[PDB]
Amino acid sequence: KATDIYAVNGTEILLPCTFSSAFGFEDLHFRWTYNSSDAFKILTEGTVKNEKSDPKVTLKDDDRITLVGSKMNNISIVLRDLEFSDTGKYTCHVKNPKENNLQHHATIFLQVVDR
Repeated sequence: KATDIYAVNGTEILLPCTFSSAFGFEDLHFRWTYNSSDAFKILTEGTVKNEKSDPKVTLKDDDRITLVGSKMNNISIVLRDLEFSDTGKYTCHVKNPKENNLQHHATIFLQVVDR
């Protein structure tokens, strides 16, 4: 379900994205987006060759983003050095073209807090 997470300005936060497949996959694609009322950003995208391959990133548009590393079902991201402006809606999308399947994980609302 649409989930809220709170993080303090200047710290880092892990935004999770967990995918399992019943019988594996080939050529998975993923995308993380950010939404506010006045901006949309594609944060990072990449591919996963199969269920025992590591994700490969093909787009990163903020150097404060890293993919967590392993558990071969993980396209979670860590966003470091949080700013006021990072508050908003983060969504992980996973596409399985061979199965014409597209999974939108529940949007995460990140609230960056001072006090």
